[PDB]
Amino acid sequence: MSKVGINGFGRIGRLVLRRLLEVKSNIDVVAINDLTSPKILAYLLKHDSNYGPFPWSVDFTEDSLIVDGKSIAVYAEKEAKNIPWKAKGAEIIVECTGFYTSAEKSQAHLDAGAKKVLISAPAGEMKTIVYNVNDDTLDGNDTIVSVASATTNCLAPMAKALHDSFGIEVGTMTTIAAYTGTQSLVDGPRGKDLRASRAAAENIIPHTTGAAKAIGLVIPELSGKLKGHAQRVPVKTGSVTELVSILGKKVTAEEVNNALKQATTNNESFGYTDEEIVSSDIIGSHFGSVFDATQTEITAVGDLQLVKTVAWYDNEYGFVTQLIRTLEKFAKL
Amino acid sequence: SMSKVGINGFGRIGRLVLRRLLEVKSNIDVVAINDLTSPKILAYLLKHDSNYGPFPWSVDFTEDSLIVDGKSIAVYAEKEAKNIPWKAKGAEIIVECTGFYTSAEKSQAHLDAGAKKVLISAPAGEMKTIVYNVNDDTLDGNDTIVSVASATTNCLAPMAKALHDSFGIEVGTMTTIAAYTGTQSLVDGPRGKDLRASRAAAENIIPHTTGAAKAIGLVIPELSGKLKGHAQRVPVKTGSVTELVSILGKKVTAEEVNNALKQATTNNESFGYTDEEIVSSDIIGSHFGSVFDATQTEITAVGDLQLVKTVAWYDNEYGFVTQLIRTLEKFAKL
Amino acid sequence: HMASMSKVGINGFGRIGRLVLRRLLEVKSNIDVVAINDLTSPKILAYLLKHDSNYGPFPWSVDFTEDSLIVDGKSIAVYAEKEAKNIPWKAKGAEIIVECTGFYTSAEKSQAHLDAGAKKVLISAPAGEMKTIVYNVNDDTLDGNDTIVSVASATTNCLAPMAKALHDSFGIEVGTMTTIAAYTGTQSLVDGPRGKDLRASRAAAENIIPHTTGAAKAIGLVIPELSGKLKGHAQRVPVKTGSVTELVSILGKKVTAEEVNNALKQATTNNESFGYTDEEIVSSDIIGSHFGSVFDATQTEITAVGDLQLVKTVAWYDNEYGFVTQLIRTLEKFAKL
Amino acid sequence: MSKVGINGFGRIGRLVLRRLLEVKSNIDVVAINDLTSPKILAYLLKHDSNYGPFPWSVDFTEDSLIVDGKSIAVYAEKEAKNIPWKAKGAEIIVECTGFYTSAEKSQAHLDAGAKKVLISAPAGEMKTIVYNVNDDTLDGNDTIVSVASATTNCLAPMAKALHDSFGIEVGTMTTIAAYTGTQSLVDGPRGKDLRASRAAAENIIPHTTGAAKAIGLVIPELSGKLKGHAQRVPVKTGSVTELVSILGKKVTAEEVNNALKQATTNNESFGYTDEEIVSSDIIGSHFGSVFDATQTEITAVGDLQLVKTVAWYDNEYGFVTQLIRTLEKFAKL
Ligand SMILES: NC(=O)c1ccc[n+]([C@@H]2O[C@H](COP(=O)([O-])OP(=O)(O)OC[C@H]3O[C@@H](n4cnc5c(N)ncnc54)[C@H](O)[C@@H]3O)[C@@H](O)[C@H]2O)c1
Ligand SMILES: NC(=O)c1ccc[n+]([C@@H]2O[C@H](COP(=O)([O-])OP(=O)(O)OC[C@H]3O[C@@H](n4cnc5c(N)ncnc54)[C@H](O)[C@@H]3O)[C@@H](O)[C@H]2O)c1
Ligand SMILES: NC(=O)c1ccc[n+]([C@@H]2O[C@H](COP(=O)([O-])OP(=O)(O)OC[C@H]3O[C@@H](n4cnc5c(N)ncnc54)[C@H](O)[C@@H]3O)[C@@H](O)[C@H]2O)c1
Ligand SMILES: NC(=O)c1ccc[n+]([C@@H]2O[C@H](COP(=O)([O-])OP(=O)(O)OC[C@H]3O[C@@H](n4cnc5c(N)ncnc54)[C@H](O)[C@@H]3O)[C@@H](O)[C@H]2O)c1
Ligand SMILES: [Cl-]
Ligand SMILES: [Cl-]
Ligand SMILES: [Cl-]
Ligand SMILES: [Cl-]
Ligand SMILES: [Cl-]
Ligand SMILES: [Cl-]
Ligand SMILES: [Cl-]
Ligand SMILES: [Cl-]
Ligand SMILES: [Cl-]
Ligand SMILES: [Cl-]
Ligand SMILES: [Cl-]
Repeated sequence: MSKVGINGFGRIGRLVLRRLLEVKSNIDVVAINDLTSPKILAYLLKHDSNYGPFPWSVDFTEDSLIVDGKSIAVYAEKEAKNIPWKAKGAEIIVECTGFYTSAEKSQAHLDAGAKKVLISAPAGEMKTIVYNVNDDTLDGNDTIVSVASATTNCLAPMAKALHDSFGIEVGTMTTIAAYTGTQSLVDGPRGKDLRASRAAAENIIPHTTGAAKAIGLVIPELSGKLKGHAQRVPVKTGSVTELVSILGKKVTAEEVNNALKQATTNNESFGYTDEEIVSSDIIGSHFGSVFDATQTEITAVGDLQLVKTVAWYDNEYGFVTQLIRTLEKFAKL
Repeated sequence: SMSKVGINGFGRIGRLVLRRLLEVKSNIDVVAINDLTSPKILAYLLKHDSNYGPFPWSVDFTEDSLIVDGKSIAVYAEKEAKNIPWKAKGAEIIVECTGFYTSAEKSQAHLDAGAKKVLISAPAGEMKTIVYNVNDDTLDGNDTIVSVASATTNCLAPMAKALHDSFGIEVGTMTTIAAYTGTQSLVDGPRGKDLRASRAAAENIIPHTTGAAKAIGLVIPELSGKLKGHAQRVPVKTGSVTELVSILGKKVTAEEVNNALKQATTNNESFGYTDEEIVSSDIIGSHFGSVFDATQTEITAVGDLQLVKTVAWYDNEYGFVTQLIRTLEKFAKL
Repeated sequence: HMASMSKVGINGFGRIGRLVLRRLLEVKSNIDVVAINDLTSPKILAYLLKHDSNYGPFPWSVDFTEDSLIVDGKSIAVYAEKEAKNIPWKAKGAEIIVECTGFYTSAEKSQAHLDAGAKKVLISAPAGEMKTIVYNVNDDTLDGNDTIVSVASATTNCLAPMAKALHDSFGIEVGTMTTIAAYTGTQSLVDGPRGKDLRASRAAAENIIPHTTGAAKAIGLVIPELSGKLKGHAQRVPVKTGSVTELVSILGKKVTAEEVNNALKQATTNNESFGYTDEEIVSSDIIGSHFGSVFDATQTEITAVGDLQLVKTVAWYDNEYGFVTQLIRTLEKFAKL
Repeated sequence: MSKVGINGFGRIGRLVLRRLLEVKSNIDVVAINDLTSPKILAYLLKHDSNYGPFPWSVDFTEDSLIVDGKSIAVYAEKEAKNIPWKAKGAEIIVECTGFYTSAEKSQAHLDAGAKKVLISAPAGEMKTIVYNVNDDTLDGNDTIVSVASATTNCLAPMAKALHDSFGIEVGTMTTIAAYTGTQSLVDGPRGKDLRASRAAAENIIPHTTGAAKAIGLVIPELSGKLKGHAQRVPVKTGSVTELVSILGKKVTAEEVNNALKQATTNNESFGYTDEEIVSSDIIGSHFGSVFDATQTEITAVGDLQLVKTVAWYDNEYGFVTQLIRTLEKFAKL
């Protein structure tokens, strides 16, 4: 299988390699570009605060990591057009920096000699894939594709199942989510977002997300029908997404749960639980989303009905399992 | 009028009841406390507070009392309310904060033990349940035992009242993203029969059932049975937020919803307004029961369908207590 | 070969009790857990066993009935007796009790399990002056006549291997210890009474909390030559698990940091209980450790003015799982004596 | 001199202003240099996650803050030598960025028109002041001074009291300390320090500190006699320092506690407690250091004795009170 380069060896970038080795993928990771020395990247890869020790050996040289006995080139080019992707033949770039989230920006990797780029974040109006929701839309002509956010990978499977079974007329989502590197440790400036400047592990922090707003890139029939936001909270990873919908049909909780159970069957992207789990129980999940039947709520007065559905997600590893599913298919095309 | 209070349960709420009475220089005096522990320990906890810092007045103790700002408070340690000697120091109104007497029948014990009225710091079934500046006009001179519901109820009710008066609420569901509390667990282990309550609270997002929405009809009778809800408990020590998703009886804009709220909060000592980009730690110490945040208002419309999301902050300890005390000061004078 | 004892009961299916079962299964021990006594329903114990905040999903299947757990297909009886003397351990023939409640920390208290039909008891905590074992430090003192034994605290299992190595190589004349340690269920979630100790009443995930420990004071039970030569305490802090112990010593010899690190390295060679690191690790890196203690050469410090010298040595420990590994090593040996 | 500028309006820089206003200082803060807009600085000054709402009014303009009705110029120069300090006549700079911690570096403020610099951090071999320990060494001719670290301000009054009473012959320190902005929110590169790269609110993290090694600048007789380090842990502010010493005389715990009690009497910088406090009770302290008699420990075998003494410190607000005490004195010489 294809050779891969990772741009941005951060939380997502590191976990991309972790998961590729875990599934014994035929993808060959040949190069990493970041901003730092191999010594520091080796340290971060070996020791992880959320997932514990790297399951394979890790060393470094002047200009590479040696991971499980295999060499991976390390570059330190702030501008992607300068990355020497041709030197080890990286053909598909997993773009994980947060700084090339558009077609025009990620073109820099094609200019630097890669064939294709898979962006680990929403990236505007480009093909945007949630594996096992719309990955059938990928074809052999696609060169730059997005996997949207972790929140999108949580929300889309639930929304798709509800829409297929009952119709969603309108809905709003809140995700109660783990804090991430976009936030701040101590109160201090963090770009232009005032809320992002506040100490993440000491606060409930409202936070804008486009997961609902841009859901039409993944599920066309739902364009413009959803809105939402996030409340970021002090858990290191592991998150939960609530959706409150008006559906096309009156339902019971059992009926909603059964429909979802059915959608999750033989679906390695979308899991089901009727156990009273909590966020730490999703840490390390191999699903993009886990529907939780225990939290389903129907509120009805006369002809009016509100349906609340909830799914968990490991915004780090869980999401990464989706990104890797997508990467495997994209590399085959 | 009545001017002497007894506190049953000198916990998070009990201690803050005393703090707040003193802060507002109430004419109501706490004359007795009933707990399970020694005055030495109660003194220690009153002086040193993890959420609110050092007590602003002097605190000392004897074998059977606290001495707060130089005034003597009796301390009893009776497992069973019916045995608390409330007449000894003349406690007329019991602020019942233990979680163990949340019914008319149960709290009757305080009256059997000599007090005249009981205000329960929690939901307590079908009795008069007051959210100050929503339905406190329902209290009369014949009431002896009343509830001030939960902190979540005090957050939800004012927001729900203002929306309902201006627009009508046809149906709604809430989720409160809430500070963990002493009903939860520090490390994973049994916590009665509730599975989720058994999990380490400072290391998890934990779904948690709450009756705030289900029982809203005690506070706002026209919303009776129209709302549902739950909580997600998260790792902050105090400071919480309630989101309500409603279908209203009129199409609206966010500007219009926020203006209606601004009007309802204006000169309203119980219900505040912000259009600043605040986070939970900025609500710690709030003197409101609920602070509407106009920055989080969202209207989702598709044709004739419309979902309105409104959001209010609450200091589930001190904020709520300010309400409890508003209610207490009025209840003392009927 | 005559059968060694192979059937275990766990009293207190708590943080430690659930990890005992976990580690026994993990290492494919020939010891079988046949019964558990706690104060709750199988339903709740099964939920807590399946879902762990610190170590994640249980790696084997878990189901339950009205009076048992079914774990990896094997039935384990569940009893609910608050008094140990009433536990019906004979029903499934539990021979060795792993006593993990915190309520029977003496020989007088734990011999109730013998009354209740067990043959031996291993206590997951200090339990007075009984035989107290830190594996790979003094487990050679265990013999066939020991009936009730302690493995001391997680802090003792961290401290002892370091103190043993230093004392063997250089001599410890006097020393004091501070452990910076994860919070535990003896502490409080919110500020409120917690028995008689004032500090234990404070919100554990929101404070640094000084905390008394006997690990140094009772070190003579494990290393007799240091009896009465050490004091110390803990500072409990807001991490869920994973802890570190610092020891400051006056030694019998002048040393360099390098000579200390090398002596410790040799003491950790061929030693499944005591590890060594020279990497810049932090506490989350010790979570799930299979050692009782990991000596961290990066934190060694020698302060020397003329003839006077103070030596600081630091070891990490996973107070939950790492300690549990030491308990299980001792249990396996106890069972075969 | 009564006109001050603040370089770096961070945790320390903002609390500098808060404390100045709280004590009604006659110091006039005329200018602030940062990198961010006044809008964002206003928001941060108004809402503090550790200390709650700012007690005075705060507005802004495109180039100023208006605090309690008074205008403060805001500049945005990333090089100190370009800061226009002469425009509003800022004479004393409180240097709070962490990037000018030497004489040669802070010289830039003087080239830029200031007359004195007070550095909020250790700054090498220059005049270094712990107030109520050695502020009587501050000289009319000093133009660049340091107030060392929060940890130095905790350690120094305790060490001085012990040393005057008993003699300290050698000693080592460990501070168990709240995390700060030099650490990381998520695992990721943080300069060259590997430990600084790890998620600060999810770990105990060993951290080097010069508080003991450079004690000689403050207490010259203890020069070269102390070493120490930190363990950084997940509390937002509020810290504790332990010192283990060999003293020149045999002592009891009562005797150590009495000597320290005396040292704290009528001492605005050094407090005493015999209550069973924990770290959150130090937050908002007006002392640089609070000796805790409850943790004193004497370990004795034959004629060998080790003495463990312990002091709390609000590494933010507490240290800042010391910085202000020193600034007030400095401004008047
Ligand atoms: N919860 C999550 O963490 C999560 C989930 C889904 C998607 N994402 C997305 O994945 C992307 C990265 O997220 P993350 O949490 O890993 O961030 P992170 O900060 O942990 O990692 C970013 C990495 O990129 C590096 N970097 C920054 N600029 C660079 C440049 N110009 N060239 C090369 N390297 C550069 C940094 O050194 C860092 O190592 C973002 O687009 C984010 O939205 C994150
Ligand atoms: N913490 C919050 O956010 C919050 C908000 C609103 C309402 N409440 C309600 O107020 C009440 C107390 O809550 P809290 O958080 O203060 O709890 P807490 O656990 O902090 O305090 C309860 C106190 O009562 C004592 N107690 C228990 N049983 C007793 C008895 N039989 N006699 C005397 N004392 C006894 C305990 O020793 C403790 O000091 C509950 O009904 C709760 O639902 C709590
Ligand atoms: N947590 C640690 O870091 C750690 C490390 C080493 C040793 N220990 C020790 O191990 C023991 C337990 O610690 P833990 O953290 O598991 O405590 P825990 O509170 O998690 O577990 C105790 C378990 O015992 C049960 N229990 C309590 N009283 C009982 C009784 N009378 N009969 C039956 N069951 C009862 C509880 O319901 C709970 O399930 C203690 O002695 C503790 O000192 C703890
Ligand atoms: N927080 C503590 O506990 C503490 C205690 C003792 C000493 N200190 C020291 O005080 C100093 C600052 O600490 P802090 O905790 O406030 O850090 P912080 O990161 O909160 O604040 C630094 C501020 O300086 C600004 N800044 C960065 N580079 C700049 C530049 N070149 N020009 C202008 N502004 C710039 C940042 O935007 C930020 O607003 C450091 O030297 C630190 O070691 C901190
Ligand atoms: Cl580029
Ligand atoms: Cl992100
Ligand atoms: Cl939206
Ligand atoms: Cl509660
Ligand atoms: Cl409900
Ligand atoms: Cl017994
Ligand atoms: Cl314990
Ligand atoms: Cl001791
Ligand atoms: Cl410069
Ligand atoms: Cl710092
Ligand atoms: Cl040093």
